[PDB]
Amino acid sequence: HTFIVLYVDFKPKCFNCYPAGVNITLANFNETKGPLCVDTSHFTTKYVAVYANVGRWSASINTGNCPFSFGKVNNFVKFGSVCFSLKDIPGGCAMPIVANWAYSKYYTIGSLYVSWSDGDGITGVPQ
Amino acid sequence: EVQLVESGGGLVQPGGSLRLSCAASGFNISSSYIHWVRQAPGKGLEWVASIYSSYGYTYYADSVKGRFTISADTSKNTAYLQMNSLRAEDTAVYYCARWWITFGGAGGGLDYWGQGTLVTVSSASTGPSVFPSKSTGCLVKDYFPEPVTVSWNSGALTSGVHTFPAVLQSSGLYSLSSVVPSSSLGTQTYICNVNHKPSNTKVDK
Amino acid sequence: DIQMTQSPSSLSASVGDRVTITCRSVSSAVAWYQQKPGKAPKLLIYSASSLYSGVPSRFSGSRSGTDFTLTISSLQPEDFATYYCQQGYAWRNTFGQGTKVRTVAAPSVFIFPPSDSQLKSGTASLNNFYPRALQGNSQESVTEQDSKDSTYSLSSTLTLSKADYEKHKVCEVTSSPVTKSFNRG
Ligand SMILES: *[C@@H]1O[C@H](CO)[C@@H](O)[C@H](O)[C@H]1NC(C)=O
Ligand SMILES: *[C@@H]1O[C@H](CO)[C@@H](O)[C@H](O)[C@H]1NC(C)=O
Repeated sequence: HTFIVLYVDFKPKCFNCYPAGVNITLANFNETKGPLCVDTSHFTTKYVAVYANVGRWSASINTGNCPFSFGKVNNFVKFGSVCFSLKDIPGGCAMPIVANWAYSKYYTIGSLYVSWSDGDGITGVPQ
Repeated sequence: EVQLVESGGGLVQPGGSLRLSCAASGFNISSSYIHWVRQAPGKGLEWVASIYSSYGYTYYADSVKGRFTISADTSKNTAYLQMNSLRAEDTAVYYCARWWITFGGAGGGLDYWGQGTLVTVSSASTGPSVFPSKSTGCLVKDYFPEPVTVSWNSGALTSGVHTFPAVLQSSGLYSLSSVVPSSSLGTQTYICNVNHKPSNTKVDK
Repeated sequence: DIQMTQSPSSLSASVGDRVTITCRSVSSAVAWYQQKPGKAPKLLIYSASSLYSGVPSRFSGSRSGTDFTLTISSLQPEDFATYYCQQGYAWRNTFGQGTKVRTVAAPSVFIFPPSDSQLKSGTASLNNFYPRALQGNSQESVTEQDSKDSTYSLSSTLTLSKADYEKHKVCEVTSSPVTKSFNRG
């Protein structure tokens, strides 16, 4: 199949607040070429925590604009095709990548945008 | 009301520069994608560049990437293609087109088409001549380049009329013709209307 | 970055026949258009799933594995067009080779003399037929297939000048070769 890896990375009065971590990257995502599209019949959604998961900190990928949290795509779901991008995909949806200094304070860093095609032509893979 | 209007073509020297304007009505261009597609004479569809005008996304093709440039004016509701450093691989008829999105991000496809306009990369010069009981027809000669409009009585009625493509004269000029009522020759004054655009040749004869 | 392959690029069948146009790393994002020669195309099928509202139901497109296919149930005379399969998304457009898509009729041959206004410079100089001093110097031109007629048309371009003013006062079809080449008077 094809791996779809989403790397999240950041380096932390509130010292760890506002971590200037920008290495949010996608697998061979030539943005000018366009969103990274699924051309194989199978693909594996993968979330990578490059950011130092200090006990004080954590992260999330929960998306309100999308029907499915990242990692329910791995489950067999009705897609015909699907492209992933970190630039806004018109007529699609978006995933906020919040970051918690602690449970007390949150803030988003990046947004994961995903294309979408009709029906159930291609299914995901949770291998 | 819904229309895509290509304009701003014609004849260009080698390595010259042109600008195609794709006006639109009946829809706002920013809410959709606008693509260009070029068809070479006697060839198939060749993929050119596209733009999402609202966000400003400019995607290109593998052949025309460092030569063509896409843009748009959403206040004017008009897309544009600036073409520089042209060669005879690019001479073709270009069409601007509207791509609409599915309820997801793939898009449905390219919805809407225009009639397009043809550009000719040539260094040759560009003035045709029109000259007309056999059983039970205007002739265009010495023109360059295409196209040439042929009609009868200003698009009054042409039923069963066949039009012939340009006859390639080996010297580099063109020629063609077009043409039935058997028992009604002197009923009205049948006259043809032929227009050669780049030579500005339009007289009813 | 994937490429698309389309074949055959010339498929000339008869009425009622099922044209099976096919193209082929892919997914559910392809489209099918038709096009008359020198005319604007039209969106027939998209995402190999459904039609465009108003498109005839004889066109149907679907895929198996890596193979996308358009099929016409009962071909009609107006279905004459060059069909193109497109692949990609709202940003990427890619096409293929293109696929070009029958009762014999009678050809009536006309050919007319030069005009007086043509002779001043020094120069001088076939209807709805299904089937496909001699020189091909005098040129000939062909039209595309007609809509209901499904017929064609040819031209007899006499590539002549006033250098042959009175050289020859005196048509070529393949039973009886029609000889309506008239003389001057
Ligand atoms: C981001 O991480 C990738 C993983 O290998 C690395 O190649 C790249 O240099 C990193 N970019 C940074 C730290 O700016
Ligand atoms: C995109 O592809 C081009 C191919 O020439 C390459 O030069 C460029 O570095 C690539 N950029 C990214 C961000 O992958």
